[PDB]
Amino acid sequence: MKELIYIEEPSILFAHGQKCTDPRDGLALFGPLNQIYGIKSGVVGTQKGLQIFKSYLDKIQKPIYNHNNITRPMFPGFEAVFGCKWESQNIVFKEITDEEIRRYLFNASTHKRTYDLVTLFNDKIITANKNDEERVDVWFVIVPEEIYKYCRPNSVLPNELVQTKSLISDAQFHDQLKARLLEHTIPTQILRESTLAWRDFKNTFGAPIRDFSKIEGHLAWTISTAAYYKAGGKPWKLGDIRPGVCYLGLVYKKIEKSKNPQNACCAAQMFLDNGDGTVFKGEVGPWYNPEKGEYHLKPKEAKALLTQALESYKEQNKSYPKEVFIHARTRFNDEEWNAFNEVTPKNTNLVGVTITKSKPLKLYKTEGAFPIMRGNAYIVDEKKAFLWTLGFVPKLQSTLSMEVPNPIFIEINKGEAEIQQVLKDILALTKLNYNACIYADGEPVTLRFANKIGEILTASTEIKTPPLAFKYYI
Amino acid sequence: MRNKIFISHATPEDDDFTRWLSLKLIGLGYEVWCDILFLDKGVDFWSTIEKEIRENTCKFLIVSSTAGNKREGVLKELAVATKVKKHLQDDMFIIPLAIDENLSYDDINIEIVRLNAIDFKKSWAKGLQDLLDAFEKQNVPKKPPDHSKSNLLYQQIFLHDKQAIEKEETYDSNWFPIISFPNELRFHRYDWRLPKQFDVRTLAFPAIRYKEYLCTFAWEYDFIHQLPKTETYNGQESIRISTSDILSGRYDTDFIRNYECQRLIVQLINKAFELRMKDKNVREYQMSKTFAYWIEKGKLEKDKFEKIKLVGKQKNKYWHFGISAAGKLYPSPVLMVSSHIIFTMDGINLIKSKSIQHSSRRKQGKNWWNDKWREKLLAFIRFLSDDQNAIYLNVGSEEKILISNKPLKFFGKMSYVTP
DNA sequence: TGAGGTAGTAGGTTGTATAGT
DNA sequence: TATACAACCTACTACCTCAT
Ligand SMILES: [Mg+2]
Repeated sequence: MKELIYIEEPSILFAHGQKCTDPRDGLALFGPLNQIYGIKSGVVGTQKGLQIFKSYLDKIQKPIYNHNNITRPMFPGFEAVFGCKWESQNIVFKEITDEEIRRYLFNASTHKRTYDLVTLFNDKIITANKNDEERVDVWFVIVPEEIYKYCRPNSVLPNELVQTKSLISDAQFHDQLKARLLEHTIPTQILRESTLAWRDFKNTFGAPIRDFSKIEGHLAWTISTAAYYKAGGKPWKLGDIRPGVCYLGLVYKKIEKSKNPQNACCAAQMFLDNGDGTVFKGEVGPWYNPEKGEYHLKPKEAKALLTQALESYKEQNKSYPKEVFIHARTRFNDEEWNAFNEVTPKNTNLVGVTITKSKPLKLYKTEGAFPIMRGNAYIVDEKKAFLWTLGFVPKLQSTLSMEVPNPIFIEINKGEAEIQQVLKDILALTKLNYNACIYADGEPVTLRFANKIGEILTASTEIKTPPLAFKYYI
Repeated sequence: MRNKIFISHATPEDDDFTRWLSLKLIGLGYEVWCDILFLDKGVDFWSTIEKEIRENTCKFLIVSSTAGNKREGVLKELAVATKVKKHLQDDMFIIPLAIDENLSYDDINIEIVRLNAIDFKKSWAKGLQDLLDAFEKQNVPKKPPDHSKSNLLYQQIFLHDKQAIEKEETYDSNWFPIISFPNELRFHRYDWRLPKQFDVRTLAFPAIRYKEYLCTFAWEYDFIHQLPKTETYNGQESIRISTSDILSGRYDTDFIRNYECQRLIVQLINKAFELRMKDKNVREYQMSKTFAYWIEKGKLEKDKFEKIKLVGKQKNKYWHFGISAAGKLYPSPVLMVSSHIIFTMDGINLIKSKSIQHSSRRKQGKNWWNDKWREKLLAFIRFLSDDQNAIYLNVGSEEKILISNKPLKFFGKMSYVTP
């Protein structure tokens, strides 16, 4: 009968250095880590899109409650929560019209239809951001359903709506929208006309297609927390993080387009204690592997990455971090790490850590309808362990994973360290997701955003964008 | 002397707001008396209230909700402030906190109808500004703000009920440790007897093609009916690799490394399961990855085993608990068992389109809670077991793999009170 | 919340060396 | 240009996310 140790839940710190465990409650009690001058909000949607966007700004000034306000804390009201106004009186609109929508949308190709609406929006965004004397804190892309419906691969607009046959016989609109606005840094928060007005989008039955009465205040939490974070200040910080750590999330995405099926764009995301994050963009190489179904790097690009991060770190923090953990979901090949090894200062400790959500050690609590609470961990070796970032949480009185939770295999594939700190740090890192404002992050923010990021790397490949905070990558 | 800000409220209708008003207030520096913070146990519970509103209560705040004005306990709580509104002879003693977007004049109690609206309706914040700016105009007493007090309470008070507690609790895995492995792993230089074109997963024993040698836990003699003209192989000729070495890493041949051998056992383990399930009373659900094993309807009395219910019904489709076998070597060699929910409109004829199955599985998943997913699995593996302590899997006639039918138990101090 | 989308992982399907003409 | 194999690719399912 093995024994589980338990990891004390890491504390995140909000306004006035007062730290607790639930951002939602941490923000609601004290507000944000750095309170911000009011969000100027700009809109890039249909004349309807504003009224909707205006519906939400007005809506969220008032409190909005979830179904059960224990498992999901209520949303007190934007100003009460964040101590600043995100006003609907103060909107800086760039219109788009159905004529514009119909003209560009109806193309036979999804891609020529997708790529052009995106170019429409950016020009509508870029003309306003670049040209404007007035300043807008976040650009809110209010997508009419008709866009969301058809602007993805595998969605077939009928042959009876296409005005132009395809000129010849990626393609996700929003990620592309972020990827093209990537070179000139602008915060893009993308919303759906349906989400903001979901009770005004009735189905044929007359009930709402998607009915959100259960979680309506939760939405504001996720939206405002992200909007807030985009607008400048980060909601919170990790409360008790030892100084001078560097977390590096390794991201890749296979570029399918290449005839040679090894082109994979590359990246590393640098988190410290904030999760504002810095996305280091690596250039495109042969990272994918056929035999091993794995992602890996040649030394020379890998050194650049490590340096690009160490250096931007020292430029940010005036020293080289005494500990650097590099996360990826894969093991490390000895050459790739020795490449990292050389770049590294002599006394900084480098740690390669493999967070694999395989399907192992599903732990079923013996008594009670609820599962193991999150923070339980099983330590296999001094090197490898099992972490439950998921499972019952008492402050919520709910399971984070709504079924029986899957812990995460955490192996110190390369480097040496104390597995206990690792688990800890990683438990800490689930807490840093500004965009989805929840109690905890299922996957440490290091890797959490890999897959959404992976698109954005591939979606724009001509650019050579500087290292960027997340808000540009979100 | 009087300093507090007594909060009068309906519970649990205005709890979300009162708990936010007090605590934003308390952290701001005020002294707030609220039933929210205490866990009273006296007959003086109401006198405590009364004593506090009587003497030390500088301001009476009342939740002006629909429920607040119609509530016996808050109307009783209101009774004193009007009794003590004169004593103090200050007009702003009572402050209705109009938090309700839908107060008809008629609900509001007459005494507080007259008074001035503190408007939490339009935004919780503007009214907090309005409640304090009103606290500026008349000099209500204040300490320099310590939000630390604020959440000292939150963390100790509101979270008192539910947090991590030094409790003991054991959990049962779904990993099922192999018990006994065949004393050797041998490799047959089958040569002319081997035909590469042939498929052995109809060879009723776990076999695979590695190089030109033959890999299995079945001893060369075991494949006869489907494999003729092999009485021709020297019993010596074949490598006889100590399994009790392989797990350790003791075995490293430069011709094949242990990582190769560890992978190799699995297909077998998993094939041995697959064959075992050909003849252990359960109809099989095929997913591309591997097979899922669900007992048909009626096989267990009233579709229950050993008290559990591993087949049931949802709507017009029966549900039937199913499992899979992943075999993993590391850290300890075990049989992993992921749990499934197969589906059938009738007792034994499987549903055609997974889209329905996907929709049913999720629909059915919602009913089962941690207690439920555990028992059925345990039962189901208790189901299959061919004796008291383990399952059998048949690699060959004299060689068997024995997995424990009960999963590793993990014991952890620290658990949560169940709600 | 949930209708979505992703990430495992096997394999059978498949695209490449070897080998013999 | 036969095939004896190599290494892909493709469903399918359990999770987990967001145009949240
Ligand atoms: Mg999102």
